[PDB]
Amino acid sequence: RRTRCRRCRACVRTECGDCHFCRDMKKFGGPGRMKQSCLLRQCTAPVLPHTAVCLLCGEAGKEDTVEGEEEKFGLSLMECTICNEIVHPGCLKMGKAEGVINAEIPNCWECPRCTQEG
DNA sequence: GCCAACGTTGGC
DNA sequence: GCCAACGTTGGC
Ligand SMILES: [Zn+2]
Ligand SMILES: [Zn+2]
Ligand SMILES: [Zn+2]
Ligand SMILES: [Zn+2]
Repeated sequence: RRTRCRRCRACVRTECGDCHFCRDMKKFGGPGRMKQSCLLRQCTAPVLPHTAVCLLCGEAGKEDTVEGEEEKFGLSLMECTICNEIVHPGCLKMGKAEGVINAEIPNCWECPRCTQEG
């Protein structure tokens, strides 16, 4: 389950109080049953939750411990759009096999195992 | 514990 | 085929 980034112009904009979802909020005098965010606050690049860890080694992102961009990528968590697996690419045992990175979402790709199947 | 809100589905 | 409603997760 992804969480809003809290840093995009969408995230930092206040609730309009006039859209369909704001109108449902108790704070704006609604029943509070829809439980959805303001329609003007839809995060552009949602992030993995703080507690996300690699399926294989059980650790979180360690990309700050490495300098090079390839090394950093391998120590970062990547979530597969297809199999939903969150893993460090360096924790995978597929040599040359490359996935397909999604640039619209952070830590998002179609993993090397799925691209090969597909 | 409070509260915001993601992802999915049955009922229309 | 849509969407209100809900269970339940995530940040604080
Ligand atoms: Zn709104
Ligand atoms: Zn955002
Ligand atoms: Zn790992
Ligand atoms: Zn996959």
